Amino acid sequence: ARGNEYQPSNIKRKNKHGWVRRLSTPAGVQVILRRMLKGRKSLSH
Amino acid sequence: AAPKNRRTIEVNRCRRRNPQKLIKVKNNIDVCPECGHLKQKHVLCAYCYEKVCKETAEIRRQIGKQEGGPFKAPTIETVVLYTGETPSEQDQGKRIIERDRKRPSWFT
Amino acid sequence: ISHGRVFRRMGLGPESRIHLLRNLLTGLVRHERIEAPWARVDEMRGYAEKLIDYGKLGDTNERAMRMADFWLTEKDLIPKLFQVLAPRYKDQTGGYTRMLQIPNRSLDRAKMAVIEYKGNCLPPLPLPRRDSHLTLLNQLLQGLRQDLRQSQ
Amino acid sequence: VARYPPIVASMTADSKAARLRRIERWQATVHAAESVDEKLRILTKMQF
RNA sequence: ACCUCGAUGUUGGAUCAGGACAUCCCGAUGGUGCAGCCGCUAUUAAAGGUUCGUUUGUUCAACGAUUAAAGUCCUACGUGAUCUGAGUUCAGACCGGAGUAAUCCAGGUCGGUUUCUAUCUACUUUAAUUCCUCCCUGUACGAAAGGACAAGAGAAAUAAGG
RNA sequence: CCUCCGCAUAAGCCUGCGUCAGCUGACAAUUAACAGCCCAAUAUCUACAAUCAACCAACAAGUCAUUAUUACCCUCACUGUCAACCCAACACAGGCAUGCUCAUAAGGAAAGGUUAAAAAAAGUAAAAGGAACUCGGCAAAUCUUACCCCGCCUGUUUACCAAAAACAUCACCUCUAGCAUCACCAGUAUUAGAGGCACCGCCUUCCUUAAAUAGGGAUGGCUCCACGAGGGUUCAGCUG
RNA sequence: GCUACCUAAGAACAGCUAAAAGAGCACACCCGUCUAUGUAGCAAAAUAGUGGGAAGAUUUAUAGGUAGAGGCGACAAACCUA
Ligand SMILES: [Mg+2]
Ligand SMILES: [Mg+2]
Ligand SMILES: [Mg+2]
Ligand SMILES: [Mg+2]
Ligand SMILES: [Mg+2]
Ligand SMILES: [Mg+2]
Ligand SMILES: [Mg+2]
Ligand SMILES: [Mg+2]
Ligand SMILES: [Mg+2]
Ligand SMILES: [Mg+2]
Ligand SMILES: [Mg+2]
Ligand SMILES: [Mg+2]
Ligand SMILES: [Mg+2]
Ligand SMILES: [Mg+2]
Ligand SMILES: [Mg+2]
Ligand SMILES: [Mg+2]
Ligand SMILES: [Mg+2]
Ligand SMILES: [Mg+2]
Ligand SMILES: [Mg+2]
Ligand SMILES: [Mg+2]
Ligand SMILES: [Mg+2]
Ligand SMILES: [Mg+2]
Ligand SMILES: [Mg+2]
Ligand SMILES: [Mg+2]
Ligand SMILES: [Mg+2]
Ligand SMILES: [Mg+2]
Ligand SMILES: [Mg+2]
Ligand SMILES: [Mg+2]
Ligand SMILES: [Mg+2]
Ligand SMILES: [Mg+2]
Ligand SMILES: [Zn+2]
Repeated sequence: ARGNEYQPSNIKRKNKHGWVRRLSTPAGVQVILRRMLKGRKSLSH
Repeated sequence: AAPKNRRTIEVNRCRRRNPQKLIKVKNNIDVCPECGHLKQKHVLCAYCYEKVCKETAEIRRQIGKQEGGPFKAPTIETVVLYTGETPSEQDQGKRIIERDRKRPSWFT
Repeated sequence: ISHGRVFRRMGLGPESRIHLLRNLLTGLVRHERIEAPWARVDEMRGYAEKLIDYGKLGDTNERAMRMADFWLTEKDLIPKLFQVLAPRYKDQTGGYTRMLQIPNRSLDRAKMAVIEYKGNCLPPLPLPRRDSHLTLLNQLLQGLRQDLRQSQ
Repeated sequence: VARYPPIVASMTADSKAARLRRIERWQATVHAAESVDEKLRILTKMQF
């Protein structure tokens, strides 16, 4: 019954965890900054 | 139920090296007079049977070529003739399957 | 308990067993020699003999025709059964099939058997031949036979 | 006097001949169809 | 309050029962307010047996019909890695009551997940009993009414083995 | 022999059974018409559903329209196109929208071989009996009566132990508010919000069984018409 | 991207009976009453049968919204990525 909570859809993916949305607010800018400091290859989803 | 204690290697050896578990020696192996390869007394020689199966496969390929299509089983007997052979008097009125090789010695 | 039970339990049930035997028997009628698991060949040998008997019963017999129609999935074999196999064995009364064991199948090591209809055109199988009458034991037994014949 | 059954492929088997015979069954239904409407319906219903 | 709170709910029921005898029946005796039949009481006997139904979780109990009898117990109130979960035990919700309320209740009710593939021990083919009927015999006994033993025969039932 | 399916689109994934030679490396491939990717302004237009739209029927009132001027010669670019595929840690018996096929023309294989021990699961058949089983007719088989308790009813709920008598519910009742440019509301006391309760309507020892701890009957409160995988009782039939 | 509720604009609902129904029987579809299996399972909630609804307060695809001393909730202390 459970387990398949992920129903993929690129529109939702980009509108929820995209670069534009992360930069939209100061908090998301800090998210991107933390990823860059850690050296993440994928800064935004 | 789960095991209550690890079974020691001594007990495990006693169990898995028991004669009831050891592979039994076969004493019905013999040499095929025809080809000299090994066979069992009650089983057909593997080598000779492979010969027969291959020759049968060739004959059956010839039969399929002659029939030319599914559901074409003849209503008459079949006779296999090799190079240098001619239908005999009783071979008359029987479909002839021609083979390009000479008559095998074991075939008769 | 299976005292007196003479039919093997094969396939997915009774109908599936009948269909498996039917396919094996159709192949046997078509090719005059078939390799199959030993148990299935043993089960199908009786049906092969019974088909030969039904073919002997005659082409015009309605019951024999119906039995052949059921048991030969490929209908081109029915003329073969009624006009080749049955005339071939018209002289014989039984033992139309020769069944022998074959080395175990390489795939699953199953007990394999080759079953053929006697008198087919295919190359003869390496049949097991009894010891020659000229062996030491056979010659001694020949001496026994001659002495007994002369004495009595 | 000997009524040998017709030498045709089986209708339900998994083979090329059986598939051809099933196609023939479909075409026979098309032939038996009376109205041109029914003929066209049978001929075009299955979309591929 | 001595072992177990570092996965064993519990009561009944099913299944299989092992055991004690302080014996319910069947066996053998003594006494009797034992004439006989019924009984009462005590000694000995544990080989065998000791029913099925209605209500109700219910063991128990009441009731119905029987039985020769429908025994008292122990076995982790035997047995749930063999089963059931009907009461009872968590989360839900009602009636009654307590509480300002949250909530609560030895009460009543409706519902409510019962896992385990067996490593070790152990084990896995070891001369029947009883009821009824007839005969003895409606004989003994008795005034009568009632009514016996023992022995024999016939029928069954259960249990074991086929 | 089976067909739950199947073929496409969508979504998703991203080369993931094409060829070659040793799962690995190389090589190849999806070709736009289908689809996506649009629109020059300024004002100005637009009451009359859909339901075969015609009768008829409404209510919950509903998906489709331009004009008036001013501008305006370059036309076919780009991207998707494969697959045995996605979400479930898996070649997972699960989840997965739509159009056709309504059982197929498409797609598939339940049996590795043997034997036919126990125990276990599923299924079929059963002498006589027919609930005596059991907490309970659970399950199975048949196609079956009548009555109680609760809740009016359709619906909702503890996703993963409770689907109910609990929540909601039309109806009824209580309280609050005299008002506009972001909800209420582009509304205005026949309205809106908060809450209770629950439609409507009305007032003020005996029977059952042989046996019965079971069942039935002698402002609020009554009232079971209908309905219920709710909880009890039950005739008859049914059946391992 | 689950789920609770909502917003925009879409889609589905065979057949029969009755006629305009939060009607009846019953497909697809949704749900999950009871039983059995399963219990490291096919499955971190499934399978088979049985069953409730199935033109509506229905089911559902797409995008958006409400965020934790919060949301949402026909209150089950339900759900808000097992
Ligand atoms: Mg979804
Ligand atoms: Mg098998
Ligand atoms: Mg102390
Ligand atoms: Mg004693
Ligand atoms: Mg005690
Ligand atoms: Mg209970
Ligand atoms: Mg209580
Ligand atoms: Mg209860
Ligand atoms: Mg229930
Ligand atoms: Mg258990
Ligand atoms: Mg076990
Ligand atoms: Mg298979
Ligand atoms: Mg197997
Ligand atoms: Mg019966
Ligand atoms: Mg009855
Ligand atoms: Mg009982
Ligand atoms: Mg009973
Ligand atoms: Mg039932
Ligand atoms: Mg209700
Ligand atoms: Mg309902
Ligand atoms: Mg639940
Ligand atoms: Mg739900
Ligand atoms: Mg439930
Ligand atoms: Mg009862
Ligand atoms: Mg309909
Ligand atoms: Mg309806
Ligand atoms: Mg809701
Ligand atoms: Mg509550
Ligand atoms: Mg609570
Ligand atoms: Mg979570
Ligand atoms: Zn040889």
